[PDB]
Amino acid sequence: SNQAKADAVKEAFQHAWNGYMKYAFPHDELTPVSNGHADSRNGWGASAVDALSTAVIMGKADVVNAILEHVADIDFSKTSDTVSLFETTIRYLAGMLSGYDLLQGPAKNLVDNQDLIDGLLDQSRNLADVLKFAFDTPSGVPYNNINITSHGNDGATTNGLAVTGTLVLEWTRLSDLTGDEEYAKLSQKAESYLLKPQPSSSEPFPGLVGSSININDGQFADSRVSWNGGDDSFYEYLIKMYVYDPKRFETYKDRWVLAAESTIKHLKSHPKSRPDLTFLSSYSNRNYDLSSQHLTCFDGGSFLLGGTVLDRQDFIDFGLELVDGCEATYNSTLTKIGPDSWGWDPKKVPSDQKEFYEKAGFYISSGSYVLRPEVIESFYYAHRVTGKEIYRDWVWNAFVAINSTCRTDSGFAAVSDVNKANGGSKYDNQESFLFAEVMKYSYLAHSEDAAWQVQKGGKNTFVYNTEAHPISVAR
Ligand SMILES: *[C@@H]1O[C@H](CO)[C@@H](O[C@@H]2O[C@H](CO)[C@@H](O[C@@H]3O[C@H](CO[C@H]4O[C@H](CO)[C@@H](O)[C@H](O)[C@@H]4O)[C@@H](O)[C@H](O[C@H]4O[C@H](CO)[C@@H](O)[C@H](O)[C@@H]4O)[C@@H]3O)[C@H](O)[C@H]2NC(C)=O)[C@H](O)[C@H]1NC(C)=O
Ligand SMILES: *[C@@H]1O[C@H](CO)[C@@H](O[C@@H]2O[C@H](CO)[C@@H](O)[C@H](O)[C@H]2NC(C)=O)[C@H](O)[C@H]1NC(C)=O
Ligand SMILES: *[C@@H]1O[C@H](CO)[C@@H](O[C@@H]2O[C@H](CO)[C@@H](O)[C@H](O)[C@H]2NC(C)=O)[C@H](O)[C@H]1NC(C)=O
Ligand SMILES: [Ca+2]
Repeated sequence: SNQAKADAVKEAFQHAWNGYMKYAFPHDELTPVSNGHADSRNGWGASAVDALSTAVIMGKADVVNAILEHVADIDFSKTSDTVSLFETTIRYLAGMLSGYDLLQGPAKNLVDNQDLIDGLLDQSRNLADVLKFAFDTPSGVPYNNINITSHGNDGATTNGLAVTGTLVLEWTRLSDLTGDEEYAKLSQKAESYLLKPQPSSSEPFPGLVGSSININDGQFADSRVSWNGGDDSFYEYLIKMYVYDPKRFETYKDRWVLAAESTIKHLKSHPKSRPDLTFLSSYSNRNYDLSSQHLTCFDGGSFLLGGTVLDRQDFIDFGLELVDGCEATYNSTLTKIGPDSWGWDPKKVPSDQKEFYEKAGFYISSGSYVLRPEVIESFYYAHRVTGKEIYRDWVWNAFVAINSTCRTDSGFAAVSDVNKANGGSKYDNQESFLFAEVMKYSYLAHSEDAAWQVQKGGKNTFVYNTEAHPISVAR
């Protein structure tokens, strides 16, 4: 059973790898409907680098070696497009570092290319060096959109919460591996203004802060609180840094605890028609916005991780409720895949969806699915933490729903409406996180235990970045 399911995930991943190599490699990604290529990530081959940690875990040496040969030829100092510090960090930087830790440890005997392996760190060093000038600002809070050749930017006055708060894991990890503390220092300085929020009006509830920070002085510029896009991974990394080195980041852990508790006390929300369902809402100067995103479903998995590590049954319980809410958005549609955004405000329910809202508990705002993994991710933590089979099965139903709805001759495509036969229409798009996240969590849920699997209590020896790349925990 489980062995056959794991093998079936490997097949789906292999299917996409073949089409990508066939029509697009070395470009960043495959365009799955026209069987062509695109470069949404600066042209360094994002799908190939993102695919590395997953291939190593699945045991596909051919795929690993092809990727290792490709890394050696990349020139991170050249690109014809503007650069996102955040995306470049969570996909490229973390993808090479994870491969190195995986190949230098639990997977040492997978290939003979020690020289190409060593180069994964060398290239990680070079990428950080080309990017670091982004941090050289008054406060230390960076510009997320830079031009790596002129050193110019988009002229922004503020930098977002998530884009500022989701770099410390990979940047600190490079320092611990090279011995050059500059990376750990630059990223931690930017992270500092987020742990000690100012003005106080920008921290409406303990541990929940605004969505923008002035690059000039480090002060927040708004008081909007949320776990949706723009904010999300900031809270995610607070706890994960504690798992990385509980010694050095006990303070991060303390800031996450406050955030978790204020969220249970204020952001928690139950739709009027479906009181047994739970979602998180947004908050702005006393008003609660009752809508969420697929992205936000990463939330249950964070509560479950902080829950088992800190032996807090109340966080584990709250996490499972968020998992149920997200499962609900999935099994309520025709394809069995959930929507990008939705709402549950009794005063705004669309008349055409009246019937649907009444039974499911929500109304759909954007019915597309861009091959995202946030829900499978959290379904994966619930199964690892509780040990219940129901969560493993929910990962399989989702995986199968995607394979039948999104698959094409070359790979998988995003779709326009999860509540229409075949998903409406397919988008000519396949993001690299299809290889990094969708295929890794689906596989890990049915595969054998190992060091890279998420663990209970304080037993974790690896810690996943936001793009599903596992990093060896410090010392
Ligand atoms: C489509 O999507 C829906 C919505 O998510 C799925 O239904 C949910 O399924 C989960 C998983 O079983 C349900 O969670 C479990 O609910 C049990 C019953 O809870 C009711 O009764 C208790 C009485 O004490 C009340 O407290 C509670 O408010 C409810 O009224 C619980 O007993 C379960 O907890 C036990 O197991 C967990 C581990 O899984 C432990 O942590 C607990 O300590 C305890 O041992 C668990 O909470 C959930 O209730 C369902 N939600 C809804 C809204 O129905 C469907 O299954 C899915 N359909 C398909 C096809 O998959
Ligand atoms: C990044 O900055 C460089 C500036 O060095 C921009 O490149 C210049 O673009 C002008 C526009 O025609 C050319 O005439 C120059 O010859 C270019 N200079 C060099 C050395 O290439 C580039 O446009 C910027 N990139 C982006 C995406 O805005
Ligand atoms: C994922 O989709 C693939 C392709 O649609 C499924 O594999 C096909 O299965 C049919 C029988 O149902 C075979 O006749 C084809 O030869 C298979 N295609 C290929 C190229 O392998 C696959 O079963 C689906 N995965 C799961 C777990 O349902
Ligand atoms: Ca993520």
